[PDB]
Amino acid sequence: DAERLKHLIVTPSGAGEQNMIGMTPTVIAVHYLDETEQWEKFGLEKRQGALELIKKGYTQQLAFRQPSSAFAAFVKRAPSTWLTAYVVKVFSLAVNLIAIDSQVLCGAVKWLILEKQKPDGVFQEDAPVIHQEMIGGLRNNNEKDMALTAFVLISLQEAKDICEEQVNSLPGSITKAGDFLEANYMNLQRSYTVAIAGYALAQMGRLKGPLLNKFLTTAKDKNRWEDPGKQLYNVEATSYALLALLQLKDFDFVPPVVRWLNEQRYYGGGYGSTQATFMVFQALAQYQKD
Amino acid sequence: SKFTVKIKNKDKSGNWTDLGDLVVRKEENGIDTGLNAGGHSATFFSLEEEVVNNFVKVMTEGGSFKTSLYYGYKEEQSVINGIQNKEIITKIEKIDGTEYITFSGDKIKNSGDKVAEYAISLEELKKNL
Amino acid sequence: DSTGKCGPPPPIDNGDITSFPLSVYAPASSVEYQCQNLYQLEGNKRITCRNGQWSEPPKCLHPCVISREIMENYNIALRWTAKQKLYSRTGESVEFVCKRGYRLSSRSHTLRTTCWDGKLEYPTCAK
Repeated sequence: DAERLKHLIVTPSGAGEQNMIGMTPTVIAVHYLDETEQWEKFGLEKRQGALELIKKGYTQQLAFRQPSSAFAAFVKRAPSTWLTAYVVKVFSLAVNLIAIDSQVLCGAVKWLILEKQKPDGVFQEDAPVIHQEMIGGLRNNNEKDMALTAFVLISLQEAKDICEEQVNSLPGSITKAGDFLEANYMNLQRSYTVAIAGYALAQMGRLKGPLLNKFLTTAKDKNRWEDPGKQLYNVEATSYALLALLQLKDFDFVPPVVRWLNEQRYYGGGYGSTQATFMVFQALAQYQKD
Repeated sequence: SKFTVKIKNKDKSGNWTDLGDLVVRKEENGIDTGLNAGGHSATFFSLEEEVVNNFVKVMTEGGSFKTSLYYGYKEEQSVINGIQNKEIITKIEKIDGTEYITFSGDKIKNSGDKVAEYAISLEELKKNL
Repeated sequence: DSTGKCGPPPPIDNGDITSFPLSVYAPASSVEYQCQNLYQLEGNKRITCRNGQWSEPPKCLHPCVISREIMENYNIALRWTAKQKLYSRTGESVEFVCKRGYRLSSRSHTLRTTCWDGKLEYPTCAK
């Protein structure tokens, strides 16, 4: 770690989506190093330089914020539910690193609630991203409602503290989404879905009893949450699942999981890396914080 | 047998906005049409066997026919229960250089006498006959 | 009616204010409401702060969720679409058929129902 991460400090460039793909590694790189206190194995002169790229990224991304406080690849393109949820996800972590306008964040939050949440708590994507590689394991069509509702719900919960005061509707929305995940969770078949909705429910303290049993009995060899397919998806799934375990405070299950992720030698970066990169460092940072 | 044609309608501002899709089903006592507009998924209007040929003609050129029962979209009065023997009078209109089949339905509930108008592509109506 | 300042606007179920909430509102200041995706705002979308009190806020009229669980239980099915879930808005109508093999046990008109504040009258079929 740290010496490897040199490639994660990238200059954000491109449109509504491409600026985020490039912003992501720099933000989670600074976030991971900060918690892991690994600026000794890295230096101090780059911290100020890396914060400039995060400021650069935030500013550049603001050109893609629409009047509806939503985000899309271009100002004339229909807004992506996913990308808005992701912009919230990233910006929620970045509020502690750089200066994020709370209204920019809570405006996007409110938009997801008042426009893209369905009556049964489902979050729907009406303008899919152009760069499907950045969405990660969500690419799989099977159980999309469950996976997306969990993804968006996670973003609302990450933002909850900063936006609780500004968005009165926020807890009502979190519950409605939670109710959907809690209802259709036992019928889940994909390890990715059990993992992601596991973390979303754990955050609400709703991953209990049979649901909690399912989440834990889905893990292969009590260390990983995996499905046959891309390994990136399996790294991303076990990262959400680790984050869920840390929420449950199940420190008796957590060590084999952590070893498995460190064994994967995944240091982020690359095409389609966006979720795995953000998730594995968010999870491993949170693990050392606890 | 059965086919689906995309349908547009005049909103509050009078601008032609996408409504949904119209399912045209041929049965044993005429043609029953169904409207699929988001959560709305019920009969739009029904016909008798004796209107079938006249309907096809009117939907591909312009003119008028009698429907056994007419419902329309949620805006109209006819939606919940339906109005019997309603006439559908159609015209060929051009929206952004593309020719459609424009038709008036029923009045917008409580209002100052304003009927709802829908439009269905003349191309797709000819393709599925 | 007074120089009475108001507190933050009243909360509404399945909706929120189009602006960011202040703690104190001046007299004659007004906020606007927006309901969630398929919820119909019933009442005034704009509430004024007059005489140190807020106007009556609106209600978000519930849409109807038509799940395949419900349709399988009443031995019914959507007539016009292949969809297994449908989110009908308040005022939107929905037409079913008796799932192949079953006959209608409810009244004949009950095959077509309209959504009203989350309540859609499903018909019954039996065999």
